[PDB]
Amino acid sequence: DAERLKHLIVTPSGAGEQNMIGMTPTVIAVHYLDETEQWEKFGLEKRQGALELIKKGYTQQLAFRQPSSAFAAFVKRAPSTWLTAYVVKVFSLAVNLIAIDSQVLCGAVKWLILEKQKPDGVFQEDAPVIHQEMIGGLRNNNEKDMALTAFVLISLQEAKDICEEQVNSLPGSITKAGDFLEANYMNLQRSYTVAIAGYALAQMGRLKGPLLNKFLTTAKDKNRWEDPGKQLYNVEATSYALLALLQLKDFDFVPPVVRWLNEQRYYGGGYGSTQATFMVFQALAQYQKDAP
Amino acid sequence: GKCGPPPPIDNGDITSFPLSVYAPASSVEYQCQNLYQLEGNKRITCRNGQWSEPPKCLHPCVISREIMENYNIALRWTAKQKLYLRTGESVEFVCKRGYRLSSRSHTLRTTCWDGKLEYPTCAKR
Repeated sequence: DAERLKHLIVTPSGAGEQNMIGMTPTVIAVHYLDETEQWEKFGLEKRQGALELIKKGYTQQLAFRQPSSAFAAFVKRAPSTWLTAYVVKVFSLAVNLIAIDSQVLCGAVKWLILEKQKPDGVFQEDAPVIHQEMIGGLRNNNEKDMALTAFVLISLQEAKDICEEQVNSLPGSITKAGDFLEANYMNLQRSYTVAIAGYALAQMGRLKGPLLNKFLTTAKDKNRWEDPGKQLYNVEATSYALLALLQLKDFDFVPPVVRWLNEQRYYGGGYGSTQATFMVFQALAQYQKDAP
Repeated sequence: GKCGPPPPIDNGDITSFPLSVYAPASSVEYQCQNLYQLEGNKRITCRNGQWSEPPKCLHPCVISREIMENYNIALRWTAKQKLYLRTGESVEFVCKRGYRLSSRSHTLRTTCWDGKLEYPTCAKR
């Protein structure tokens, strides 16, 4: 219910990184309430306000848009692959909530494709974000090439409908990044990477056969993807997994997973909650859209 | 020039029992629910068969510990554990250890208004 998560509505503040941290919960809150149509009980009046906090966050983020179309905490700081990708991820989901300038969104996509993708399909970070707590399970990752490549790939694909026409190179870049994930998927060890790369492949229709089998068998009790350590990482990983399941239309596997996410009684917010918050409510919102 | 029943307001009510008709020059008073703040004239009067403009009841704010943690801030006075803030009431935040007030941030002191509280952000030092 919407009341357990009224704290997600918040004013965005800070520089290029923290501003996105603040913008995160409000964007996904409006997105999830729109989908489950709960503004009626929660309060129809509350929505238009949330909408302008979102517009505010977006406008404030433009201050950190560099001439390259890339983003960093400060204009004088080398642009971040992850942050730019994350802005694409967030703006893409918010285009139907507020007015996003395509030149901004598609500029960032193009920059990722033309500057930060390696010949073998991998996406590379040359200027890590300061606030490492905002990147979720990506933070301390052995399988970092795979994890980061999947993360960027997911952003590119969620920006596809909007940017494909203005960016000829998008489908090519997507395919090449897909090649890398597929070539290395079977050797993944961490469930986090299996879930996020899994979703990235699923969007492409390339999560199948042995890869699909690995994705499904990697889960525990057929209801969660987890690794020893921060629990927020597992919430994030399982959200990615659920979205993969929905992409596969495997509605038989969904119920236990959705149940586990709910039983977590996680309502977003808190330190280092950015990815977990965005992903869990994107995942659950998608579940409502699709079911049954 | 009698008037009908007084208009309703969110999170408030009149101090008297409502009647279906009021005589000219009549008046009634509103008060808001606990922690809600009255804005405008608490009294309304019937002039020429019409009620004067009613007041609003401005929302209190709730201090979110989730938002604070996410913004690397903490309450300055933690034994005096305020949960709600009346509109017009202010709070003092401090940065958590290892962080400093960020460049593009609201002041560490902030005032609740109609349910809206602007939390300051503290960045890695």
